[PDB]
Amino acid sequence: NRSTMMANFEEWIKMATDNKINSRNSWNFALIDYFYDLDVLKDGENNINFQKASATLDGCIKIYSSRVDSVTTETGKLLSGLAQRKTETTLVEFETIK
Amino acid sequence: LKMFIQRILAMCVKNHGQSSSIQSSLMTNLTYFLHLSVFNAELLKLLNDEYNYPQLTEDILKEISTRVFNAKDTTGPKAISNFLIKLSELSPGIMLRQMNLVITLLNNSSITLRCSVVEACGNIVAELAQDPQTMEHYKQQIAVLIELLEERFQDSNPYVRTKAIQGCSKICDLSSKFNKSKAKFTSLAVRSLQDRSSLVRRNSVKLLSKLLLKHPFKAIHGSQLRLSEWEEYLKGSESQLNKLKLMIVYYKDAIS
Amino acid sequence: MKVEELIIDGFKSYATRTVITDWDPQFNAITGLNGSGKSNILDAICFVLGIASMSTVRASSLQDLIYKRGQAGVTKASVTIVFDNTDKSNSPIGFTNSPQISVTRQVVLGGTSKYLINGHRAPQQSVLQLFQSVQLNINNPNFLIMQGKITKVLNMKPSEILSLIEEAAGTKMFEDRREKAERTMSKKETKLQENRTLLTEEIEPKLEKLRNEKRMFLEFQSTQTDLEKTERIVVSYEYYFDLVRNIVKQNEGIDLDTYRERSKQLNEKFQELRKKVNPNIMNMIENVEKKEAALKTMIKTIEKDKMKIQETISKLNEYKRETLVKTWEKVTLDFGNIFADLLPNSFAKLVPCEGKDVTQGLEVKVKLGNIWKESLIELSGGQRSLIALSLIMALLQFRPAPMYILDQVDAALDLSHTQNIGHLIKTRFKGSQFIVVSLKEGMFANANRVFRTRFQDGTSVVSIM
Ligand SMILES: [Mg+2]
Repeated sequence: NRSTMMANFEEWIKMATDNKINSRNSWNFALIDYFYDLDVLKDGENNINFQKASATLDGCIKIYSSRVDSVTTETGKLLSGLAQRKTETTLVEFETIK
Repeated sequence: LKMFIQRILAMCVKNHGQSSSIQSSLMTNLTYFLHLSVFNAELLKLLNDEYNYPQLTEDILKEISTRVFNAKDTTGPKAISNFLIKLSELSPGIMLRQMNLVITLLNNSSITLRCSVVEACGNIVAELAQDPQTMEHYKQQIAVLIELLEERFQDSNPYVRTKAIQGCSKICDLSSKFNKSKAKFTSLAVRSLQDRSSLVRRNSVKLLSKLLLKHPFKAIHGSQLRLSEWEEYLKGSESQLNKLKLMIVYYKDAIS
Repeated sequence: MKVEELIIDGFKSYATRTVITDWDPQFNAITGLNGSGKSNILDAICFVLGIASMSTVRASSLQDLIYKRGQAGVTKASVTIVFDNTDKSNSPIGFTNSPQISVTRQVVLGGTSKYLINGHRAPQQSVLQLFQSVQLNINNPNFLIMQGKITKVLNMKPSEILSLIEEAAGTKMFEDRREKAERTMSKKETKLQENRTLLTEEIEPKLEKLRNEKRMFLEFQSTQTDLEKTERIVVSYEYYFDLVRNIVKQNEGIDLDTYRERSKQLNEKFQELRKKVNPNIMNMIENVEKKEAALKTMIKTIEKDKMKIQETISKLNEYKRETLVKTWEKVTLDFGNIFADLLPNSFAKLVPCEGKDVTQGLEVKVKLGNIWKESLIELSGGQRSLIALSLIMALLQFRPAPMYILDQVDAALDLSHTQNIGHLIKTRFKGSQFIVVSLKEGMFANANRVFRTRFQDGTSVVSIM
């Protein structure tokens, strides 16, 4: 239903603007598939409402950056788990700390 | 469901089953996902108290101790961090047996693993305070950890110093022994009272207040600790000395 | 968003809590002697709307805005503004159900600023998005002419004259976000390219070594079954209490020495393959196969995501260009008519640059009589003030911003044009709240509200004259 479409649009946009699209809430979002077809951006006449288009583009870039951060951490975890196949002092003196 | 999975896995390791397979699956749980650390510590605790098979905990500490971490792996350090913290909280006696391999991680460049193993030494000394199995079963493994917590007052990132001071402050609560170490903790605290970070300074104020509220000079005079009266007490050694010269040494260390 | 109250605490020339009320929604006019604090009122409004470049607020730092640099007892500088919302058509998004909107910016010494809306805290992007919705952007304004910058609007590069029309159309908030989006996509693209070459160099070689030891592990498990059959038969035959008899009477008469050396030749392969392959490699290869498959699915979805975002911004650029042209024609028509009404027998048009496109920049061209001025450097300060004022009022006639701030736009106009500007703001250009600082009486004598500003005892006061 289009009510669920606009509601998911608004909750995704308000999740985007208060900065909580982390590396885990990324893959369960579909703001890109509402950005592609411009049916939510067109308000009133045929002209694009650029206010919510700008907010949607900011949320879309947030989703994309969090997704590449997620693939960075996933490749780091896989590189660690595969690089474990292969099976000098941090103390400093007290002049540096005072 | 969590205790059911724990009991299934513990029955698989103890009686019949490969400890190596369950060990590698627990290590993959620590590798990929950062929430399964408490589950691993509780499973090893259930092995340590009920089924009394402690070889899996030593094997986990061995294979953790010899582990290399990728430069962009911001997950494995936190999982091993919370795992060592929870295993120091839950099963300290089994964790003491392989701590000389565990503390090898103190030169790893990640801050979180250093704070993990420092808090692990603090919690593992602070729980071995009930008397009749501590001061004779393990005497030098606990002293090397006390000395290690003393040396970690000089780490580069101040969070490791903060964890060292907090571990020392939770050591100083329960005192059935190691009253020699409290004077060295006082000396280290008044040295580190003027560091660069405000966090290590504030926690050193807390450590000094903790060792001042529970100073060991009790059952004589009411413990009001004036330098005049205790200096006259030490001046009375001419009337005392020139079998009870330990009271003179007592008065000297209290004056210091 | 008509301003109703302005509360200034600890700002540049204001040491106390100064509350300015009784703002008329049509025309407010600030007056006073020199050094009184009028441009500091406008600097407080600019500061509560958010500034990056502190040279337009006339400071070299952020602690330079507190009273006597914060070293005179007032260590904080907080500016509060209250907007009325009896007209819901110019209201921002989400704030329709609040009849008053308060915005406050605070700065203490040492640190940086922090914003609050209606008492509750907020970051700077929330208030910047709140004020970028009723086109009150201070970082690229079409409503703010600071002091001494009225004869310099025509000295602007064509990108800025384009940006005024872009802010009137509504697409500047898309343009800066699109440039930020291209920069962020380039940075995440080189990060993802580093991640792809790390996947190509470091993962699949170790993955094929894992597949190699997987097939050697199937061979080792065949030898495992060989041990637990043959060595069990061997230890049963040297053990010889009825089960051993039952497993003797199936293989009666097996030779001892060949079975013993076969057990030894099986155990030597066992002590080799024990240090060759780990016995739990099947769950390990299942785990890393699932991780590699999910990783490649993630990289494909990221690439399709970038393709969708790029095709969507390429589709939105066409509607941006069409609304830019549709805004530019009406704005240059009203520009010519307002300049013809202000200065008689004159005309002015906004033209795209020589050979390039409208979306590359705009230039002002001025006609005085029947001759076209080839360069607008030969015009007076009063004529350039009238062209700049007529451009700002043409942008009002397209889409009126709620607050037009004018810091001494009448310093080069004569005594006729000053009274004509005051009359045309009082009569013609209704629909916006004008905050004008002037010293000529012909402008603030045609005013609906007048605030005097005075310097007393070290601070500044605002009196409703
Ligand atoms: Mg001024």
